[PDB]
Amino acid sequence: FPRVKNWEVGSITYDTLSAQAQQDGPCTPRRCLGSLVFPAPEQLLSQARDFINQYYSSIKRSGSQAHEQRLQEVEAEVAATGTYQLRESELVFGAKQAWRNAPRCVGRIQWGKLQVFDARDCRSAQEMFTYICNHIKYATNRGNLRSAITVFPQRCPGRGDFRIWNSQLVRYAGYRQQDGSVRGDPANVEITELCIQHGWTPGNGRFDVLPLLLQAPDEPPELFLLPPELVLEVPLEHPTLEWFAALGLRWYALPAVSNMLLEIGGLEFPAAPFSGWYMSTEIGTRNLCDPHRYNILEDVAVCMDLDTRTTSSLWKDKAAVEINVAVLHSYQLAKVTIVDHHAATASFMKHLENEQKARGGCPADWAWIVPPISGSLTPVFHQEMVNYFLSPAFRYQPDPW
Amino acid sequence: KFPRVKNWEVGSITYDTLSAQAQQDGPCTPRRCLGSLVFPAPEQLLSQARDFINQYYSSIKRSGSQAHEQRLQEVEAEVAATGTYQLRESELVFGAKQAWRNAPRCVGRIQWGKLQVFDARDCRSAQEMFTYICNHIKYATNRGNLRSAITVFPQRCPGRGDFRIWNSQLVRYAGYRQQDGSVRGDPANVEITELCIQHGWTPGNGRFDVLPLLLQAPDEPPELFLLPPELVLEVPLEHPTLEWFAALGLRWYALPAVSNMLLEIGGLEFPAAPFSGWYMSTEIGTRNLCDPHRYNILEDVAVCMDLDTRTTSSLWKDKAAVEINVAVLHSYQLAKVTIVDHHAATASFMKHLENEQKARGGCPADWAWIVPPISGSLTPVFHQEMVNYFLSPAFRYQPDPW
Ligand code: HEM
Ligand code: HEM
Ligand SMILES: Cc1cc(N)nc2cc(-c3ccc(OC(C)C)c(CN)c3)ccc12
Ligand SMILES: Cc1cc(N)nc2cc(-c3ccc(OC(C)C)c(CN)c3)ccc12
Ligand SMILES: Cc1cc(N)nc2cc(-c3ccc(OC(C)C)c(CN)c3)ccc12
Ligand SMILES: C[C@H](O)[C@H](O)[C@H]1CNc2nc(N)[nH]c(=O)c2N1
Ligand SMILES: [Cl-]
Ligand SMILES: [Cl-]
Ligand SMILES: [Gd]
Ligand SMILES: [Gd]
Ligand SMILES: [Zn+2]
Repeated sequence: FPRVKNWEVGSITYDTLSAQAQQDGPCTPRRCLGSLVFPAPEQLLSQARDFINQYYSSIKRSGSQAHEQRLQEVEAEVAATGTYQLRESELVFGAKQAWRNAPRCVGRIQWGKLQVFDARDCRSAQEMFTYICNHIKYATNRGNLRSAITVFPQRCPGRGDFRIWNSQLVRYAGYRQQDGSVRGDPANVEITELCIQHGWTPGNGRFDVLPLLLQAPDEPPELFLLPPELVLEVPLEHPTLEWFAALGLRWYALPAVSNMLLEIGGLEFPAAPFSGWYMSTEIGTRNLCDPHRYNILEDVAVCMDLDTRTTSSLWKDKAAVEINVAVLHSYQLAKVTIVDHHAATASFMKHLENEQKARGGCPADWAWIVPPISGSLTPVFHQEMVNYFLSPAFRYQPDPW
Repeated sequence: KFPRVKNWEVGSITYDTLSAQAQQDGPCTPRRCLGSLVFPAPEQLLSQARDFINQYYSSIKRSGSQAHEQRLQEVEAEVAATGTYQLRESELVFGAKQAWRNAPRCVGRIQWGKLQVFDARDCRSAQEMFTYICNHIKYATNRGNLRSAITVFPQRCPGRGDFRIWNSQLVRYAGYRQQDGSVRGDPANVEITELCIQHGWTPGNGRFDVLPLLLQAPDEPPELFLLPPELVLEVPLEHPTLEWFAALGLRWYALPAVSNMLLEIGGLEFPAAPFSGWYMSTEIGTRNLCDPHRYNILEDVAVCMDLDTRTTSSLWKDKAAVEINVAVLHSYQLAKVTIVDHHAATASFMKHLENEQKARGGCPADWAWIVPPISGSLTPVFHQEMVNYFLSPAFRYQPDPW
């Protein structure tokens, strides 16, 4: 039982929940790979028995009652048909628990408040597209953002999968030219290539909202242009640097990830887009300052009249800080839910303590919980953490080409 | 089947084949990662001795030599007669450099080849020990143009106690606990400050009182030694535009000289081998000055900057922290004391990684420690995957002697 210390307060705790991790991670006694970004159907049933067993413990009702009853229904269902279906409340419970188990997610204090949209009755691309549009609309809620997941039909043995091709529902275009240089977001250059290749008309410049590429079983994907009024955007302005607005920067309101596989009780949902709200360093630091994303840091520094000649003026640090001030300020002015990295990390500490009392620990990936700016100014920096895999879980999955 | 490490900023891929040589075992298992933990006979003394000799003779492109095989037989014959063996002077110089080269949390390893190695294996008393240390400090400081050095005191041997330096660094500021339950000076050094006083040191009452050295000879109580004031170079901290900053009375010392780690070379152990380089400015500005459990000046800085303390979303902590680091860099450059900022440091560490991959097929690096504690993703090391493992020779932590 790993002894875990907080070096700011001197507290000690023991992670007993780690003793129930299963699906092996990438590390060995010889070497740690914790910094890596990507590390006979009989086993379907054993994964079902354990998932159901914590469901009934979670509602006290383990032993007696329909706890016993529900074990046979799945026993018999897999025996006849190979797969099984989850009850609606189980699917709600599995969604929340996989969020609760995401080691790299700093917003998990919120894991109990999740709206689950059951789309297992789906059978078309246009049927997915309307389901996605209800998600975005409900989740955006005019800027008072609400966590949401939409779950599409579970993969069946034989016959294909539902699968969104965009990494997120809202992503900006990436265009090349002669120079190999990119106009727009370089992270989304390939998916933009696959959008033109499927009959999309390209666009003006930096911030062209990509059309969705949705793929029902077998028959290939089809474009679906997003309606401009439901893709909510925030134009970036700075509270005191008057010239910042004229840089024409924007970002969208809703981070909505659409390329991960949800696993509950042994079933795989390759299309199950979830969404919440942004922590501001994701926008200001990673999306806009990363050298391989929009890469704006130098431009903001020239406007601030900073000494770009020598690294020891910390012009990069001054300019990054003001970009984040502009992100927070613009989202608030537009009344869109956003959280700063200090508030978010302070809440995650609170979640660590709750999770101690409840389950005896919490899988947490230190490199991803610590913010990408001002790391040691946040309480999670000085907090040792244990990373391991629990189920239910969100998992990465190969892209479909 | 060697780990594939990717650089995400540019798209590089290499495989760490050096990790397959990791002749120790860390705290991670397939079932859980413990990478963020701060703290993770003759037959085997022989196998480590043989491995180090093999290394040394490969580095002088003399592997498999008669001189190589002779040296193996000599060490095997010496652990037979005495249970231990002695390093040659050149093997000791090589081994200290390798230990620096192999330290996974050190971002300054680009410099690993330029290390001045003082052999103090003939040291006999705490008094001589003080003399070797003073000369280490004088050489390393070099009037502000700082040089990398290590002094090696006698190895651990059976039938005699260890040379130990009780202080964690050669230069540290006292920390006096108060009636408020508070601490004047550096809170991290409250323990050593009590130890010094209970071994007969007259305390001060400032926030930057340099602590005496507690120096333990074999089988002796620790002996207290006060450093000549003119040996400890100090940098008063001022800000290039914020003039009230100078009136905080902040200072820091020039020379980071770690003195409580164990140096291990081919199975031999050197529990007293203090080493020193130069500071990266974030160690001073972000950690030593802004950590809540250290000097904790951040709120006081931000209040004076007229920032909005009542809410986190003003990013008052980030802004105050960046100006404290500006003050550190400017103060050290004003005083002509060597210093490196985290952008220069991480850029050169990337060159180190490239140099190391060509030479040994990899490099042990601890991502959570290589990434600076501010502005992480503004540096190239943030986007570089790394593999953490333990190669030997090596610096290791060891328990406090008390
Ligand atoms: C409501 C506020 C939320 C915030 C502030 C938040 C924040 C974050 C952040 C900052 C990351 C790091 C990714 C990166 O920086 O590249 C992350 C990853 C992640 N988040 Fe959250 N998130 C929120 C809601 C949710 C919801 C509703 C879910 C699932 C239903 C979720 C699941 C995940 C997953 C699965 C990952 C990556 C998984 C992993 O690698 O462990 N988050 N989140
Ligand atoms: C010349 C300039 C040097 C710089 C800029 C530098 C930088 C650093 C930094 C920033 C740390 C971590 C501090 C922290 O985490 O708060 C570190 C750790 C360390 N450094 Fe260096 N260092 C230098 C020289 C040296 C030398 C000369 C040696 C030994 C001969 C050395 C050996 C180590 C070791 C053993 C650690 C701890 C590593 C571990 O625990 O795995 N460094 N260094
Ligand atoms: C619900 C949610 C809210 C939020 N506020 N943020 C989120 C960030 C990610 C996420 C996951 C992986 C990932 O990276 C993969 C390429 C490994 C990235 C960007 N790197 C973001 C996923 C979900 C998020
Ligand atoms: C030669 C040198 C130069 C420098 N510029 N910096 C250095 C920092 C450390 C060091 C080592 C460990 C450590 O922490 C514990 C694991 C003991 C800390 C503070 N976190 C600093 C050690 C040596 C350093
Ligand atoms: C998770 C983490 C990352 C990092 N990058 N650094 C860290 C440094 C410390 C830490 C805390 C106290 C401490 O020292 C006590 C003996 C006062 C030392 C060593 N001096 C290190 C603890 C955790 C750290
Ligand atoms: C190499 C390194 O592991 C990689 O760049 C990681 C580091 N930590 C991260 N943390 C978050 N939240 N998001 C990221 O994309 C990354 N990138
Ligand atoms: Cl994003
Ligand atoms: Cl220090
Ligand atoms: Gd101007
Ligand atoms: Gd001024
Ligand atoms: Zn690990």
